[PDB]
Amino acid sequence: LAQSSPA
Amino acid sequence: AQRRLNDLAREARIRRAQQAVLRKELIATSTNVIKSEISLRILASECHLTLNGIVEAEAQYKIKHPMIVTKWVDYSNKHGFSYQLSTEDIGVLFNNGTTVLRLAEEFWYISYDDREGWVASHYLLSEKPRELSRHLEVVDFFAKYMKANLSRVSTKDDVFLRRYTRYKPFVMFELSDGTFQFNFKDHHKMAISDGGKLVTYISPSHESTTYPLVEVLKYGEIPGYPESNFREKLTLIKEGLKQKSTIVTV
Ligand SMILES: [Cl-]
Repeated sequence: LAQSSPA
Repeated sequence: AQRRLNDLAREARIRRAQQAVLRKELIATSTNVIKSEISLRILASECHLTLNGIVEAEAQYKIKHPMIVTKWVDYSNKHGFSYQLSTEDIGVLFNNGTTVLRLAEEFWYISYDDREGWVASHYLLSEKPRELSRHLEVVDFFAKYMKANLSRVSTKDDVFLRRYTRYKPFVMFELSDGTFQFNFKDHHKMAISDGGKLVTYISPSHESTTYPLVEVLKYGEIPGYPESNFREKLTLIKEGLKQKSTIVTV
């Protein structure tokens, strides 16, 4: 699992 | 002295240091699969046209903001790939290749045909089919998840994501309007629009500016940020573009 920058 | 044998060995070392070995070539660890040759030809083409604009502007150096991907999630193994555009529309690339693009009211349902490349079907959320009921459950989950703990935001037609590719150095987005966007591990971003003529730069802190590419190449760097290693980053873009321009069968 990968994603963009978190909050 | 024996310094002669040493100085000669040194020289041969410097020659060899100017060449490569065990050098990284771009490898996709994740990408949506396209089950249409025609769809690939259109993608490959767009990479070539946009690359040509870069190369033409590269040999020739001597303002509207493109649509971008504000946030995304590669959950390809479970539910699917999700993203949010500067228009705050939400898309989801399902593992079967299909897509649902929910507008900022209604949604588009996209997949591809072996004879016509991509096919789209507009629906009203009021008049959603029963068969596409699970899809919008997944969209709803992605929409809410992405709002809660992913961070970014941006300020004349409907645009969807045809292809994403995750390399180690960056993830590359191929939008349906011919825009290319690159997110680097540096947390620097840039989007190539309008045939390769225009370049957009987004900062780690999320400042975004669009500039002509010729100018930026006249600068030799993006004007505000010297930390951004533009020359190398533009080189990676080119490597990424060229690699895709030859992917025409699967
Ligand atoms: Cl994948």
